[PDB]
Amino acid sequence: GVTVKDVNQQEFVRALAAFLKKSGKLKVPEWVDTVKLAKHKELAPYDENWFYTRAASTARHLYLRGGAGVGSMTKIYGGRQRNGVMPSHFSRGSKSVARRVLQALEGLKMVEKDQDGGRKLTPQGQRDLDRIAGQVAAANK
Amino acid sequence: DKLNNLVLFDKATYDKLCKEVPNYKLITPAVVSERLKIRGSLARAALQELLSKGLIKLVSKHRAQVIYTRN
Amino acid sequence: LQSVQVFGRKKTATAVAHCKRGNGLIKVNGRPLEMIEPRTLQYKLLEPVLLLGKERFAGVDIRVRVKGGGHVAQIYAIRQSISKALVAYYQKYVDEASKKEIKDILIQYDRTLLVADPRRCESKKFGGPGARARYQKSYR
Amino acid sequence: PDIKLFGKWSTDDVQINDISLQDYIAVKEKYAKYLPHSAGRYAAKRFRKAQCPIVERLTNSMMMHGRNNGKKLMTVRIVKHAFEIIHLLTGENPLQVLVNAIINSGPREDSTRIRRQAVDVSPLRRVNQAIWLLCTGAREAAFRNIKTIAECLADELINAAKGSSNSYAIKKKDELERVAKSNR
Amino acid sequence: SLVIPEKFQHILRVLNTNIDGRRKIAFAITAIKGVGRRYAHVVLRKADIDLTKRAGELTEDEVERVITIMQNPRQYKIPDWFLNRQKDVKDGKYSQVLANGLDNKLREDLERLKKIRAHRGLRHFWGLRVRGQHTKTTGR
Amino acid sequence: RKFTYRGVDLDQLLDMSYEQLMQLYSARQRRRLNRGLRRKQHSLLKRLRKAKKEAPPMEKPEVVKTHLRDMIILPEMVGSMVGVYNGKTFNQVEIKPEMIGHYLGEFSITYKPVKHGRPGIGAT
Amino acid sequence: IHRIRITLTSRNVKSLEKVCADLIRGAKEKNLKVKGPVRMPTKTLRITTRKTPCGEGSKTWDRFQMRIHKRLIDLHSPSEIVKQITSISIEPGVEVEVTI
Amino acid sequence: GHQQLYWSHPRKFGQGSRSCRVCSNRHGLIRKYGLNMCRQCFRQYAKDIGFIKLD
RNA sequence: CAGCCACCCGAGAUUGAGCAAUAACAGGUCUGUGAUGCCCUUAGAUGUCCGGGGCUGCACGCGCGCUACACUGACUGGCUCAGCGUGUGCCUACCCUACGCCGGCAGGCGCGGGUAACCCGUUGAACCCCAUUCGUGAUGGGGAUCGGGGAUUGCAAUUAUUCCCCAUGAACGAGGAAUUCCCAGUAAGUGCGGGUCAUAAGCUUGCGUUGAUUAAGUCCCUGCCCUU
RNA sequence: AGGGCACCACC
Ligand SMILES: [K+]
Ligand SMILES: [K+]
Ligand SMILES: [K+]
Ligand SMILES: [K+]
Ligand SMILES: [K+]
Ligand SMILES: [K+]
Ligand SMILES: [Mg+2]
Ligand SMILES: [Mg+2]
Ligand SMILES: [Mg+2]
Ligand SMILES: [Mg+2]
Ligand SMILES: [Mg+2]
Ligand SMILES: [Mg+2]
Ligand SMILES: [Mg+2]
Ligand SMILES: [Mg+2]
Ligand SMILES: [Mg+2]
Ligand SMILES: [Mg+2]
Ligand SMILES: [Zn+2]
Repeated sequence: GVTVKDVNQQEFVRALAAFLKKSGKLKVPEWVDTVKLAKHKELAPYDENWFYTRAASTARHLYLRGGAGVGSMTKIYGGRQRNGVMPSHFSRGSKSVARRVLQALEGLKMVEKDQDGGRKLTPQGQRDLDRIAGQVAAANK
Repeated sequence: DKLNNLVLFDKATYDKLCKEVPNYKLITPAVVSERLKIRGSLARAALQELLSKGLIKLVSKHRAQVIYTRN
Repeated sequence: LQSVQVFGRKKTATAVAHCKRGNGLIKVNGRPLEMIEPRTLQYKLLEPVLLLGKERFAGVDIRVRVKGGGHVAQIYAIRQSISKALVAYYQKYVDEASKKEIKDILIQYDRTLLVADPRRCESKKFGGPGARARYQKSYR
Repeated sequence: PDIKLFGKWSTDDVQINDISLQDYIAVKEKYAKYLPHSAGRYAAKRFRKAQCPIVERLTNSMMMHGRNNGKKLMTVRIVKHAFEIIHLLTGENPLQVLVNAIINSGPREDSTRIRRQAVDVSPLRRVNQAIWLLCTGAREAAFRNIKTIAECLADELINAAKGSSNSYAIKKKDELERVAKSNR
Repeated sequence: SLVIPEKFQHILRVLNTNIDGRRKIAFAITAIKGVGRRYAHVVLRKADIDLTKRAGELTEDEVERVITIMQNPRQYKIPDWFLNRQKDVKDGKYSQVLANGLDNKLREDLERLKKIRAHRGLRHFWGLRVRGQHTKTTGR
Repeated sequence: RKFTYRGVDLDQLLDMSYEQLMQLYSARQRRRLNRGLRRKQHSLLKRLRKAKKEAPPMEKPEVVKTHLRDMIILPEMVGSMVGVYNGKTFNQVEIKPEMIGHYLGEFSITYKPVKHGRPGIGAT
Repeated sequence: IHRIRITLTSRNVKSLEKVCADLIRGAKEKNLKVKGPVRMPTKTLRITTRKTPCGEGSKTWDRFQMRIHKRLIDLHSPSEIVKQITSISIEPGVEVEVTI
Repeated sequence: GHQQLYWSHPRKFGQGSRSCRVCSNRHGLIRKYGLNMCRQCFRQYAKDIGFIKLD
């Protein structure tokens, strides 16, 4: 038996992103090639398929900690903003990106809206993530 | 004076790489760049190609330092 | 039902290890001990097991819950809590001789494995950026 | 269970040739640790730093200048990679190379400038100044150069252990001792 | 793959600008005034050009396609908010002004502000700061 | 050739209402017009219209003086003569079409440009 | 009967503890199931201000602070009995809020 | 008329809308916890209010 | 003797502050005060309100600072950890915000919780850690200056309030004489609160996080003090 | 002339 917490999280995220891309049923916004992921970024993501990686990361976060909304996701993906000759400060991520990722995951039926607000994993999503974790553990061993 | 490194191998530099480099005790992108007058990106790509072909051996990989050695 | 709950501290980081009769499991926040980040300091976590041997831990399951502080402080809190939990379990459900010998090994290697470091941040004082440094003084 | 630094380098075979520095280079037995990161209170009392493992003292001295202050995880990684490079380049124990470098880099006579007068140098100051010179040489070699800091540190340590004049620490020690001889 | 091709171009001329062929393509077309890193990356994404190749490695057809997309962003779904000349005060059209076009636009804007004797135009004419900065101590 | 603001000639601008002009204006002027002009601005507009009507043919209208330095220059104001207060004096400004969208204050400078004299005692 | 919650708040720890002890002793005498005094975290209101009325001299600061201490007591008793118990002498400076 | 002009400048925010509840001065005002007192008046009345220098 | 040094045991063998004498200074403050003497002014006002401008004005000199000069780095992803504390108000307008939807962003709309160990909030902070691209080039270092556009606060944003987007891409390659602060969870790095606050931090006052080198001395310099 | 003290002194 293998669960997510048993494996390396970076390898798990890569494997889950590959799985989502291979399934190919995840809805991708038309503007993924134009936007940057936050106002504190300077450039758009280097990886062309950054949307699948972000979706996998969001699903893993929902597995670890359910009930997170778009605000929580933007807090999760926030980072340091450099302000030129002024000091740096914390800045949040793109609400549209977080919302589209959550809606796409809901479209895949791996994510459902929680009763108390926010999103959570469906049993199907939990099963998919545990299977991916088992594959990662098998690959490592 | 400013050092003008090569972004892509010429025939002589590529031959010198494939001949001498797999014989060094310490193989790093920085030392290869210094010896062959190539850029760090070209050195990293060349060392990855040599590792794929099996001419050299990987000692350690890290985001800031990658260390290879001869077989 | 044999179990102990023992804490370890480092700055504001606190880790509580629940050590009960078991088969040799060690978890931190539900994750394997080898998966805790940063892995630059993985040997700091592995030190109790490396020093005492896996045979001592083979009879217990230890689950560690850690919170507060930073990454390094949490690492040190986890290792201290694991060591103190094993010592407490031995002194409670085994003889005193085994507890004494494992405690001697741990103390000889590193006292902070069993005794907490009492250092804490010093308060800032007005007239300077921190506890001791003062703002630059000009004359003319 | 033998304890090896980073799980790779053993301390049993390390020899300190200079008997004056044997009490101020903590490298083996009770001073053998898995990592050069102990978070110990070695600065609490005088001479207590003599108990700090020499690898950890090197790691501490690598946290300069200001931009690198407090980045001990980064300096630990730098030291680990430097030891790997040293082992590849020499085939020796990196701990032995470090010990030889420190022994060769410590200045034995200095001048106090009270016109200057020559004075001897205590073993603890010898070790302190050797570490300082080695780290300074590595840092200045790595600044504004494609060569990485780990490679520069490895080269500096190897040259100092050999006693070569390519070493910044060796050159500085020679200059200090020459000035002390002149003011003698 | 790593050997330099025979068709590799050391220097390219695009829009009366010398583009260095040794640089990666995205940071090589930034030599054109009016093209920054963001705009260069979005243009190359629209042009389906691999970002990993150098400027000299591009074929003539690829270079022509890149120039066409660069000079007509709106036809390739490059959004208006990405443009450095949005809702031009004279024409109302959205465009990306490049090189001599950008210089002419700047001169025209300054000339208009000076012609109506607006305060910002007068500040530009006098050579002072125009965005409300203090001039007592800085800008010397 | 002929004047155009956002590609619209002056006559079409005069025809357009406030809601149509808001889309042509920049963000600041659009927000200002959305929040709405007040009694003082309406009084100034009425004064300008009266001056335009009373102006003899082929002659500039009489100068209308005002303190309203934060008045948006609307198309209907083009051709008027406005004495904009600068804190001390009513500087005379003729509204040009290219002034559309700016503030009247931008054409009535509140300070004298600095011509420096010799530094005083000290001032090392 | 009804569940009664008594919230006591004070700036004086000693008087607050005396009142809480007296209330619990009264509840014990009346033979009531009383949950002990739950101690909320102490609130520290701080005002840091320059000492000088003007702007001259070394920049020294006064650190004024006020400490507010809060206690909770739970009872299972009739409202009349709770009011009778709370009718005992209350030390000055203690604010009592009873909720049913 | 004068009724419409007098005191007609809006004072819903800014320094001109606040003053010390003791001396009516508008500078160095403390609004924290709703004190609304200038700093000097606060130092005068801090012990009466209940603020002490433990430190 | 007073006490000093080292060591054992021990959580700890010198935690950090507050308070703080006699006698003084023509030190600062009458621009904190319905504290105040005297003098001045008091209806064409030095009262008071309203409108506009100024306090920010720029050949220059000085002081406190912020950002940097890069690879012990920048960028793009991924992963994973705090503490102090504030929050809907007499006048008084102005609170902290979860979740859902719209927008690329700043933001907008809806709908809830919290007068608070109850809700924001398990305060998913930054540095750091793991991968990526860059490759010694004033360069993907740096981000000044400047053009165009979009929002928000406000009665009002021009002399740009603040914020966002594209573009522009200056000096600066480690700093002369001189000089500041500091010895342990300290210096330094790093972010987060409070005050100011309609709008709001390059300041200050606190908080944690990472975390050292050197020293356990002296009267040489700068001062202060004592005795003859 | 001698003797103390202080990282708002130095080493
Ligand atoms: K380097
Ligand atoms: K006074
Ligand atoms: K007076
Ligand atoms: K007065
Ligand atoms: K004043
Ligand atoms: K005041
Ligand atoms: Mg983040
Ligand atoms: Mg600090
Ligand atoms: Mg460009
Ligand atoms: Mg005086
Ligand atoms: Mg001023
Ligand atoms: Mg940059
Ligand atoms: Mg540049
Ligand atoms: Mg201030
Ligand atoms: Mg001084
Ligand atoms: Mg000095
Ligand atoms: Zn007052």
